[PDB]
Amino acid sequence: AMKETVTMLNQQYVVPEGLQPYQGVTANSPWLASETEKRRRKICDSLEEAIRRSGLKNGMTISFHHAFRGGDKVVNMVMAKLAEMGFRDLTLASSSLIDAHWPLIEHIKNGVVRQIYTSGLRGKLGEEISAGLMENPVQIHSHGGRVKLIQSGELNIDVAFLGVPCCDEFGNANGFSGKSRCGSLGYAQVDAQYAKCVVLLTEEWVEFPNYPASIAQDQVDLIVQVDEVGDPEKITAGAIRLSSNPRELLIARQAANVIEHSGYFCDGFSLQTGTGGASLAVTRFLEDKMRRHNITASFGLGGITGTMVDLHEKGLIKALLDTQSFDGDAARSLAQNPHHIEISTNQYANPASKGAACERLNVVMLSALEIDVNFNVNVMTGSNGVLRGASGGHSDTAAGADLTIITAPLVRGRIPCVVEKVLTTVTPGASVDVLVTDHGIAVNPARQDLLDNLRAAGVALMTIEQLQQRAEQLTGKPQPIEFTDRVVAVVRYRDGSVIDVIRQVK
Amino acid sequence: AMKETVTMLNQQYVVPEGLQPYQGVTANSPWLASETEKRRRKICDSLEEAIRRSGLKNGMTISFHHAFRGGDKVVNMVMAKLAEMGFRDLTLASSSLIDAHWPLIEHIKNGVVRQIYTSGLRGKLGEEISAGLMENPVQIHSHGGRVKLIQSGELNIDVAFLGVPCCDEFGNANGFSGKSRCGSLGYAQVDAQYAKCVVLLTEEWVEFPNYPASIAQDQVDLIVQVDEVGDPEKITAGAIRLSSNPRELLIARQAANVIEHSGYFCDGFSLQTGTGGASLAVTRFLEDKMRRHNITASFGLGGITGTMVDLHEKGLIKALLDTQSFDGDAARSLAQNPHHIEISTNQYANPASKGAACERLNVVMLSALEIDVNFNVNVMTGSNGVLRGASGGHSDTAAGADLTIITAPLVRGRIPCVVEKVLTTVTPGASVDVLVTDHGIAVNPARQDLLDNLRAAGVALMTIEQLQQRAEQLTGKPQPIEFTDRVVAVVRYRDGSVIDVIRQVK
Repeated sequence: AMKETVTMLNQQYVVPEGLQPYQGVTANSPWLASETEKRRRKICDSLEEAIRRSGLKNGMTISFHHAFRGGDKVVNMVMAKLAEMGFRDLTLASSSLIDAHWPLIEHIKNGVVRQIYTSGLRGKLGEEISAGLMENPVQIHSHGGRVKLIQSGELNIDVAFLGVPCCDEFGNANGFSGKSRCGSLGYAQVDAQYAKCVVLLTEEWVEFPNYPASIAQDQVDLIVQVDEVGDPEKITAGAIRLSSNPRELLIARQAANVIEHSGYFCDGFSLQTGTGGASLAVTRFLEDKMRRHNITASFGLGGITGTMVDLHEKGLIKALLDTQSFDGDAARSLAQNPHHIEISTNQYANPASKGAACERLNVVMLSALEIDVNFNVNVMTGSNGVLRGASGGHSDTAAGADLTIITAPLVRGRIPCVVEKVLTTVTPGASVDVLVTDHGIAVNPARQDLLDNLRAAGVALMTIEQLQQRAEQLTGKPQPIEFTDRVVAVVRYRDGSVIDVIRQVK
Repeated sequence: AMKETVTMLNQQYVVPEGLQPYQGVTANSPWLASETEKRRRKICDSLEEAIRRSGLKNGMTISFHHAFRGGDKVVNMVMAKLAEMGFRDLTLASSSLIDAHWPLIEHIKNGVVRQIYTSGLRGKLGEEISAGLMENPVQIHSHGGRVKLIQSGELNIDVAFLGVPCCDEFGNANGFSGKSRCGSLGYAQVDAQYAKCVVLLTEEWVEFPNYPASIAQDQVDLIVQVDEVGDPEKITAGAIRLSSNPRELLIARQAANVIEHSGYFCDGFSLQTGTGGASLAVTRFLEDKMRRHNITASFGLGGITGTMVDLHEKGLIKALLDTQSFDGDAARSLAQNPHHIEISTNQYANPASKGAACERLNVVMLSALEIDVNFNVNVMTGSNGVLRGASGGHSDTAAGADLTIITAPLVRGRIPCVVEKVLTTVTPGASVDVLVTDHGIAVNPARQDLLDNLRAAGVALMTIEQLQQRAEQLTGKPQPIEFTDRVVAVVRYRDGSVIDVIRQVK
């Protein structure tokens, strides 16, 4: 009907290339021909069907998110199927690997996976990577560094496998209903937007439209119902209380004093606190100083904890921003409280982001496995050189925040935390402002402002060299670990550049 | 420092290409060198500054959204500035043009704009285009058609000029505070995701973080404060009450009976009603029918009006999905009601969307300038053939819905609505199911299911030929109008194909 007039348009007018004439309502939308198909096209009756429909092939990149924490079931469940279907040479871009992912070892041995990109490696899998399980070095990235690698085209995800506790038929999902109610799906939101194919694995179906749509319908290709995506009763349990380890309460009291006299403890300040140890417990002492002064916080950032929810509920922190809820109290507050807000990892920590909330932070509390006399921080490798930790958002929040505090005891048993040179640099010292330990406080000399402020308030300080010599005094000189020349992991700084390598341990 | 070892990685291992060694925390994030800048980098002190920083050149594509309706001030405001700065050959990709955009005529003559992409063209600007104002034919797209054009890469927005009533310094904007509280920002959300550079023109600053973030901080490059983006008094005004016209009420009653007996009027049906006339007033007779049966709808869709809001608060509609609020009542409901949900156009009507909600519609009420005996529908050109109309989501909801109902009086003064052949096909007859007029109902003969159901329920019917002849009896035979051979606009069907052209009127 229209064939001749399109020809003419192309010949006589300035028009867009490739104009074709109309040929029916369903020509490019065949599912519209059927009123069941257009509603139900995404449903998959089995995980195996999802994988076939997903178009996955040998050599491709696949992904997962880690909000199910230690009780994740999705990585292993999907890996097993891909192994049974005979997939080879895959790239595995889980945002993080926990020790319940030890079954990956056999998959790597059988050639199912040839490349790993991750922000965490622990348990038996870290041990095996350090012994030399793979020819290809693991690429280790910060949480925000992951997003940047994806956007840059280096890490291209072909199929995302995203576990969710509830979903509708169209793919609107969240973490507030179902069994494994994890809360924030902020890690999943990155894959939801950039993966070529997004497969949701849901525990429960929900009436369209599902609200909130943490993951939305226009992001989702395939959906399958499974039994469990995490550990329902562990994931929904409430916050564990602050530690009663008096050495950590000492560290946290000290760190609250640093904040108080830092120059940043004013009305409207923003903070990120940690999930355990002193870096969590600091909140107890801050709450007191905030009530003492007549001040409140503009926002709390991170993976939110119940203790931080608690301060929001008393009016002390005006809003919470949540890329991952760390307990079921946080998760339930994200669902119920309107200023407890879910954000993606792009809005959190990406150095290439147009808007990363971490760059608006006044204070962050970070931990450390080791810190050296250059204030360089190790969070990846144990004292024996073996991969045991997570790069995570450590270097992202440190870079972004105005004031970055490392809380670590001087010594852990026979192992010193302050050392001459850390085994692996994850977070550069140029990013670390204060070290707070149980044997004193050391300020980075690059921060003359802080030195002055803390000196003038009568906070007793030391040099990091003094803290180091004291650590060596209490633990002796530690004999170095036996490495081979073999590179086992590449530590990519958040901007994508390389900051260190991890070698194989004899 | 690391240069030596990265070399050794490139040569001895299988690693990603182009690995560079770490060189500082702010190497690729210079704004981090200033604690004030990492919060404020995006703020512009004027519109000129925002246009400078945006990197806009001649021959580039710019965009605007149309949520401020007839009261829009952004297009004129920005256009004035661009012309005053000497920009040439721009592509204008506003989602719809209203009659207050007549200042665009001078800009086109002076060559500020050389190409238009739009869904609507009305008022003086439509008249001038039809008279042959421009060498290049305007591209007319549906609401979802636009998204697909942007996704296909045919329409590439270089800079998006997005008016908002309020936002924080980081770019989190919504339509619920400030003055021009338009409500849903569904159309802007597509520009926000897809434009190379996104400029927000806000009228009010709010404290970080603005919740909800209809436009999110990781989508915004630049922000400037302006006096007004819309017409505050009119934008925020409540819903205009239903028709008092008994003709329209007659059409509404009959459309409600067609729906009742179609086979689609079941518990949990979805619907989209209109913004006026019978297509609005149908709700009034649907409500009583719904209450009569124990029926409630699963969701309403569209640009929501307050009458739809009202049925939701009554619990007769369980969810509302809102790509554009039409009254200040809908706007205010979007803000306060958790299940009055804001969605984007991609979620609404993109044919190439992974999940477009109009595709889950049982029933859609639409309207018509004309409709012919093939049920093809014209909503772009008036009876004199002049551009005075809008494509909109007309062809989108029609194509996705199970049942599409057109409501129009048989005759408008001297002008028949039912004709042999429409001047312009916008929506194809194959997606048009039923026509309801003040002279009777006619069902597309392609819908044998509909015919059987409406007959069995004793609904009196007519052929569309019976109505066409009756309208020709009431209006005489019309003087076929003097088009020239010049093509003035191209009608793009939602899939990007060309369904019709519009010729210059003599």
